[PDB]
Amino acid sequence: EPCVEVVPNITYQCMELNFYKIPDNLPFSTKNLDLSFNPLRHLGSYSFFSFPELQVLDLSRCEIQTIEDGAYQSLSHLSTLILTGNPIQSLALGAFSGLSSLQKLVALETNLASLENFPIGHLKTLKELNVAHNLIQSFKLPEYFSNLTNLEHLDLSSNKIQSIYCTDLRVLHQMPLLNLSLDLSLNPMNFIQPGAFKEIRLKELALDTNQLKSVPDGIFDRLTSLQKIWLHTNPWDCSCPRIDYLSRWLNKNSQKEQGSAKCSGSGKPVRSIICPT
Ligand SMILES: *[C@@H]1O[C@H](CO)[C@@H](O[C@@H]2O[C@H](CO)[C@@H](O[C@@H]3O[C@H](CO)[C@@H](O)[C@H](O)[C@@H]3O)[C@H](O)[C@H]2NC(C)=O)[C@H](O)[C@H]1NC(C)=O
Ligand SMILES: *[C@@H]1O[C@H](CO)[C@@H](O)[C@H](O)[C@H]1NC(C)=O
Repeated sequence: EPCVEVVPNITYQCMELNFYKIPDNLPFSTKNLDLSFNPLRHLGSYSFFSFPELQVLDLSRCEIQTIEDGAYQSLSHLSTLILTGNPIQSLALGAFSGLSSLQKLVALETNLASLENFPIGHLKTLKELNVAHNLIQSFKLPEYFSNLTNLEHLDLSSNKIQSIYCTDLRVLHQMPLLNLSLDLSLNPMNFIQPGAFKEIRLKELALDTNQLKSVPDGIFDRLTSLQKIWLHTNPWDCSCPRIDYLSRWLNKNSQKEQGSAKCSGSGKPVRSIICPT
């Protein structure tokens, strides 16, 4: 059965077997399938009909370029789907149809340019969405996010986001509350419109290694749910009183800040700056 049997009728390692399609010489009760590094090129409808028992499918670096409507139509118990490294250049509006139990979607490096046309509007069970390392330019969350009521982890790091406007998180208002861990680090971000995190419950915020020089006063006021924040490796402008707010704040919430936001030029910790009144 060319793939390796990690666990009888359960787990198999088919990576780098030079497959052009999904194998059929595997038990139907399979739960974990790793097909990474196989030139699959395309995924038509019912490409996993002979695996209605899957829960974890790894399709990393499979050279997949398109996924037709109902490609995973069968897979009703798939929990984790890894598509990392695939040069996707076409995604059917029903490409993810059939995944009624998907909790973790990993789409690192899949030429994603807009969450707008990202067909995940029907995945209510989605807990983690990792779309880091992509071409996303805007942080404006599509209104279909109001349907992803279980989403507790969102990674948009290493994309092309330049700023965070008040409208971006609009949708997160007209929907249920939840512990959302947001990662927006490693972005060419240099602006954050005032009051963009109000009424928004955030557990963790990652804004490190961007292009931020300053942040609106009171940007992190009512975030009692906040536990971890990253702001280090940013060209912070510590002139006064422009840096007054962030100074005191980061100084009070010291145990929350991971790493240390430093002043450009001096390299002085922003937390240890005191602006005269
Ligand atoms: C992985 O799946 C295979 C099925 O292809 C398992 O082997 C099969 O085991 C069943 C028993 O569950 C055997 O079927 C029948 O079992 C009854 C038990 O009462 C017995 O009375 C019958 O005579 C008959 O054996 C079947 O023969 C057998 N087939 C194979 C593969 O030889 C295998 O055990 C599974 N491995 C794991 C993960 O346990
Ligand atoms: C969930 O959101 C999608 C996207 O707008 C919508 O089509 C659907 O009716 C909503 N409810 C369901 C059926 O999940």
